[PDB]
Amino acid sequence: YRYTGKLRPHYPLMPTRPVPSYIQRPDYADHPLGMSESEQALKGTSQIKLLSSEDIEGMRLVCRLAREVLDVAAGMIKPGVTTEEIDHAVHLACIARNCYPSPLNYYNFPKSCCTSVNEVICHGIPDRRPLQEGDIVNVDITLYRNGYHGDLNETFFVGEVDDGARKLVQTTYECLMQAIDAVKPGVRYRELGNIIQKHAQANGFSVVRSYCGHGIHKLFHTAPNVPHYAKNKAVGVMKSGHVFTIEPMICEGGWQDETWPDGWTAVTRDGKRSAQFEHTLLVTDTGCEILTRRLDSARPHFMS
Ligand SMILES: N[C@@H](c1ccccc1)P(=O)(O)O
Ligand SMILES: [Co+2]
Ligand SMILES: [Co+2]
Repeated sequence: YRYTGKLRPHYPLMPTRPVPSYIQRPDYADHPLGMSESEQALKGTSQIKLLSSEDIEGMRLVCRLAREVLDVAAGMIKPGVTTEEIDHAVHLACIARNCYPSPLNYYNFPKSCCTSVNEVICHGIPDRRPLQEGDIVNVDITLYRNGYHGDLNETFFVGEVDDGARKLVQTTYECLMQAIDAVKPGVRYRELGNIIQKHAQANGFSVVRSYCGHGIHKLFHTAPNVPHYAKNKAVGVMKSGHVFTIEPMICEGGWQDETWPDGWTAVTRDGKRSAQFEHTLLVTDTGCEILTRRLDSARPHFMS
């Protein structure tokens, strides 16, 4: 395999971390190939769930808990720490909150969160590599609690980084937030990409096409599919009681992605850097509720 950048996986991975039996497990957690029966039973479907008042409370709880765990990860970001060490604390943080780390054995994903460095677009696998000063790193957290999934991510700076790094991360965060700002009932899910790409384009960056935002509640990934690029044909119109993520990945170079031999790690084909931010959103009447927002601080971790 020809790597696209300087990054390399650092093996071996430590043995798969166990989740105590008292933690309620999603269906794929015990399927040999990590397949989710309930998600497959809605494959190809474009209809979107309308969340009941108990659904909403369940989503509000699990998303708040997911934010707490990402905050834990944020606190460990410094040169010298390995992505495996991050993952360990995260796994322990989920358990403490009586939640299952949603990525664990999700279609055989071997870890409890995704750690994506530099040219990794998303789905990086936590490994033995020490974070290096100058790196950018995204931690993607998804928790499972009482039948509901909560999903968010932030890109972080590792010590001091360069101007391009600062620009890429700030612009990515802006794309998300401008997208979130347009969310309200009656809006077409396909419009979000127009907004994201418009801002990415104006700053000289491209927008990944192979990965999309998604509905999320009783399923990890479900309807609607939410592309981050312009002129997409996403099916659906926003409604009060809809819950989905927006998670634009933006790149320094071109938009083309490819996957490592591990079957998960998505990297820019040109080896240039990529950044991502993610929130889970609930559409209300006056707009939307950012379920994965910080409660105790105004800004994302990278600008504070
Ligand atoms: N939370 C991410 C994820 C984690 C593990 C497996 C697949 C996607 P995504 O849905 O934000 O891409
Ligand atoms: Co995520
Ligand atoms: Co997601």
